[PDB]
Amino acid sequence: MSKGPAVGIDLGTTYSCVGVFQHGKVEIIANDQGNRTTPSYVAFTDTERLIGDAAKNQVAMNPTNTVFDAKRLIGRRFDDAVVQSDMKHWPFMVVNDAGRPKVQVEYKGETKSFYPEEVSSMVLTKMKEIAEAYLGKTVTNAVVTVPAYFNDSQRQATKDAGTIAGLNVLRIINEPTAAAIAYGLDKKVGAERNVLIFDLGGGTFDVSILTIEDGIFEVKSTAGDTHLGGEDFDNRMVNHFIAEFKRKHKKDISENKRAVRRLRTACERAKRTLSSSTQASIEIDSLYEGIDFYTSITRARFEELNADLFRGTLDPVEKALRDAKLDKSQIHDIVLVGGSTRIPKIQKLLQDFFNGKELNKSINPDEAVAYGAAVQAAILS
Amino acid sequence: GSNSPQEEVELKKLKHLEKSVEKIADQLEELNKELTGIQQGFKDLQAEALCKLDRRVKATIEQFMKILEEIDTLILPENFKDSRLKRKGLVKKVQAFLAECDTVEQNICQE
Ligand SMILES: CN1N=C(N)c2c[nH]c3ncnc1c23
Repeated sequence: MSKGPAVGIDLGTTYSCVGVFQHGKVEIIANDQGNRTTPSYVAFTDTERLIGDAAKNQVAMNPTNTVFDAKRLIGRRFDDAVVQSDMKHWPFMVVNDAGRPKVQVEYKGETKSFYPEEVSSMVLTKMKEIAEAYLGKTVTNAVVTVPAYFNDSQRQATKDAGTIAGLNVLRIINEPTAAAIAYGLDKKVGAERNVLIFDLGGGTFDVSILTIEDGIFEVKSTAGDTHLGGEDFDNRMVNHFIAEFKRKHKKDISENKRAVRRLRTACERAKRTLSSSTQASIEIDSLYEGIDFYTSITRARFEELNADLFRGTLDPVEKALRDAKLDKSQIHDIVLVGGSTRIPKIQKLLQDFFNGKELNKSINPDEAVAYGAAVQAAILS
Repeated sequence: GSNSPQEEVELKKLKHLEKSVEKIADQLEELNKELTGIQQGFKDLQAEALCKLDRRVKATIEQFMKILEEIDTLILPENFKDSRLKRKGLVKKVQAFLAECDTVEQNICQE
């Protein structure tokens, strides 16, 4: 394998993405399972260590030893309010080693503990091997993204994850900065551009306001919800169907985990259909107690079930404009980032809030950060 | 007798799923033979061997669940009677294999 170019890596809470700039364009790299995004999951089994798709696929089988959300722990102290509140949800153990958090698992029939940067390094190693398999060349140089609100300890910890993974980390750039770079908002004519980045993806919601002057970025404000995404929207459609099944059959499918999962999986797929169609149908045979569940949902009902969650996205936007000391009319560009920005209602509410202004949404929302990080990596090296 | 070429496409998908189900059913049968092997084949080693079978049954249950999820992506118009019948029978076959998987779980890693 010969010397390869520099790559852009978006290290996400639930999914990571790697891109490369070559032949005058960014190509988002598909992993070994043909997926352009890879789960930020690490599994520890009786015989092997699994990363990405392989780790996410056995989560049901091995819940305690399948680590995810290492991004929520990286660079934090054990007694951080975020570490104490987030560990409530996690099925794996989070221990304390001299004020630092460590994930405690069962690996090769032995109790082992790893720092969050050691877990992220394994994910980063996977992103590096994905790039090397596609280019057929060795990959050393990389730009890695972090949320704008990340402190010094969180930023250094991510750099350490890249160093442990064997990467030469060119720069740690902000996710909203990377999204803005992807759309070439820094190469537009004028004196000063105010950019709002709306990021609704991978379990979190982040709104950032940035100012661009002669291609230089300044983070004006950040606002959002660290626990908001597609799963919450999915939950609302799951409750809707469970209620529908009670009305039609007088049976509660809620305590049967397999029945709930089959319905949840169908709902996650129906939500995707509702981004391009106005109705989605579901046909589930022998769902519960041998009863077949054939039904549909319109985009309007889906929007109604999530009305509060969708309208609620605007509040963080208001908070960010307040901190940045800007009116909504002062915003030059709006950037949509994250898989849930594909939802027409979210797009409608954000265009209606900014008085019919056009949105920057042509680049795949799940890939925009990796796209800009790849652009940045081709410049840095 | 209004069989359409469009239905052939749906039947083909179901046939592939049936082949995947038989592969998972064979793994369940082998698991059963191994189980019989442990229970009558000469302490702490037995427990490790049964809870190693536990990981394997859990893997088998997960493969059957992922098959159901693939079956649940199908939309079969009412006139696709043959496809609806085949989908219904395959779901019932998988569900009977899951009930057998659950019986193995009810007998291993117990106190
Ligand atoms: C169509 N589509 N495709 C997606 N891959 C996706 C992730 N989250 C989403 N929310 C709404 N619509 C989506 C998605």
